[PDB]
Amino acid sequence: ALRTNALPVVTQSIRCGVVTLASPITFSELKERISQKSPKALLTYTVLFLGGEPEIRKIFSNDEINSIGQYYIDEIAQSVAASTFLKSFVEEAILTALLREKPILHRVRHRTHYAVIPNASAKDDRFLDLRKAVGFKGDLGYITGNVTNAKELSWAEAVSIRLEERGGKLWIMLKPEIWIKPLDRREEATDFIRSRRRYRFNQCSYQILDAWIKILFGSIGGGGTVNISCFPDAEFKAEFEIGTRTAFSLGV
Amino acid sequence: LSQLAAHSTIPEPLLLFKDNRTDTHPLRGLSQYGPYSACFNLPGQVRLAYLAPTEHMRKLDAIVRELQNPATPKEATNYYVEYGGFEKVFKVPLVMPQEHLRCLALDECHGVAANGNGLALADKIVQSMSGLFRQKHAFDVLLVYLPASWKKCFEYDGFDLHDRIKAKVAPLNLPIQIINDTALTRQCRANVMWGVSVALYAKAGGIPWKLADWDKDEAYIGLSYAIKKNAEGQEYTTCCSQVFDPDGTGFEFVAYDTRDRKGNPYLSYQEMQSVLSKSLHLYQSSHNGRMPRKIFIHKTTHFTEDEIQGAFDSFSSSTEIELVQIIQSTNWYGLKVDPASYPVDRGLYQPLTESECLLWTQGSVMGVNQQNPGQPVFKEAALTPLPNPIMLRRFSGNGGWHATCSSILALTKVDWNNNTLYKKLPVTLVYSQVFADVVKQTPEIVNEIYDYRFFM
DNA sequence: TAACAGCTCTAACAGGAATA
RNA sequence: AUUCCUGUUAGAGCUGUUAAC
Ligand SMILES: [Mg+2]
Repeated sequence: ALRTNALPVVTQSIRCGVVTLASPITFSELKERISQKSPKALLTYTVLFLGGEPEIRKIFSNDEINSIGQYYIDEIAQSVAASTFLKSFVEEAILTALLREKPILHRVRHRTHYAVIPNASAKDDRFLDLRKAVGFKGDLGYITGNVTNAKELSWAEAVSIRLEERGGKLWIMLKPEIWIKPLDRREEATDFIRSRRRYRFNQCSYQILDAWIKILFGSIGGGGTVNISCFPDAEFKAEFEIGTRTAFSLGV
Repeated sequence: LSQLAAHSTIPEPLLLFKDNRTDTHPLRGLSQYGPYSACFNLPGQVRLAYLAPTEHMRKLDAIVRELQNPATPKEATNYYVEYGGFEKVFKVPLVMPQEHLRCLALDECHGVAANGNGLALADKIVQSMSGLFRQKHAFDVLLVYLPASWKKCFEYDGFDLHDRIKAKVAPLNLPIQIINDTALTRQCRANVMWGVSVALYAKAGGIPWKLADWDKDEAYIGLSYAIKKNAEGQEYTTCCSQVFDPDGTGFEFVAYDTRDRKGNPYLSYQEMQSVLSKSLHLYQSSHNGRMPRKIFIHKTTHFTEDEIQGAFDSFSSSTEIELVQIIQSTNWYGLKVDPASYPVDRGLYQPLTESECLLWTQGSVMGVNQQNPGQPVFKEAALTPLPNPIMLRRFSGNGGWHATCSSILALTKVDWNNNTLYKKLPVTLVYSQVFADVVKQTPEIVNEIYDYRFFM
């Protein structure tokens, strides 16, 4: 058959928080205030937020806050198809819910999210499957290390996680990659990544994708729709449920 | 909940060779049967002419000798068959040039190359062909060798030596095969010999192979754009490449500019319908005046609604119009499970939505492997371990992905400039992009159409 | 018209050769 | 430029959503 890299997102609607402002706001202003304050919440302007009200109160003073109510995005797929802001917001919410209770590093290259293996926690028990998948001839490989001929460059096994709107469905796209710890120096690991990925053929890539799904969802894709949640200790939280098995099809 | 629609697999497109012999493997079928144009005499012989600096003419002589003599594959022996020489393979002599058909590039070429002025380098190179213009009956293809000393003028911002030369020599109706040090240097000699020999036969006559079981009542249009960076803004050069098997045995593969200026790749109503007015007239002239029964318009980007209106107004209700956008870079990628040793088979397509499909123009091909038959061949194995599908978006779709997928897949195997098994893109888009680069290099090519052999 | 977002493209390089 | 198309680096265009002018 054909196994894709798409995990269904069966969640259809998420509850959000609206903060009404006394003055007009720009998405650029919101995103720069995000960087300045560094809240434990996700914010978009359409002002929608996921997380706790106290963090939003840190971001906006009480003078510029009029009210804080609830938003109901009834059709998540249609809304993210209509709005790129909604697409980005829901993708970030699913990523935060995915990498919450797990040691996995969360990185961003360009505007793609990556779940990266931590160098400190490389030898963990949950990473043994990834070690086996990237190993050679049945031994145990490595999922973090130093680039062979590089002065300071480091590498780890990562998975790019994307949100994809296809028809009326939402998909989590997983692409196994090699994350380079200095982002702007990733070009210096071109040959290293090429040699590492060279023989990751259909079998090895299937094993790697299975290992990454197991890492990201605690379970293999058999009869599973594990429910992840971002900000479980907050008034406005998003609870997504993702099928653990990637999308697949048998031919006719 | 994760089960998508059932996928399908388009069989590997058979290639027509001499006397209607079908083989999926181009080089194997070519060696076994001979070119499709060997039944008749399109080339009675392949006469070459030499244009190279007087120090580098031994290189052209040597590569021509390697074309004459057999060569054994070294790299990619999974796929590449033994090369038996030009005469043996193509059933046509490879006539070495006489002294009058062997012209030296002037020292002004070297001077302007060291000056790093590709604009004058192309002018001087075409001027070196002045003697060959009068002798266009004597030779078929001119062999131009570009020494590495001219590397400074091969490519830089706003210039392309290859496209400029091929643009200057296109109205002169003399085909050219350019040889760099890459062909001389690449370690596998069967690779270079096969590629150069097929190119020389295609542009010294034509049709090394055709497509087996190809409908003659269809036209295939591909619109591809290039970008020319203005000092103030940008300019877009959209070109249209048509393929069709006409009533004549000569497979038709042409390109023509869609055109003053464009600020985006999207044609207007009176631009899209103007280029399609040119397109169906071109089809009609090769079909005794018959209208196409189906039009396949391939685009790199999406069709605007004005473009759809122009497309549907350029053709009568009898003609079935297929507007398809080709998305090369997609997030989806696939694994073959039964996990197979080799990746998803080439030709496998998975419908995503009503208007969206994933076509695997890259993948494992069966029955093409030379060593250990029964083992699939993944052509891009050195590049990637798994094939990346393309995405097909339908802007006028009655239903059924099989027709468009088969069309696109068959359209990946008739690039005679491509030495490998196939292409990830249809030749409509490939040649429209090549001609877009040519037109962006030289604006004064808009009026005429040009066959593939003048720019491949 | 100015940001923002996403999607998808070209342009310009570098780079190695098909299950090891 | 015998080829292939993979990465890297940028950009542009399309759409939107706001703020407008
Ligand atoms: Mg060529």
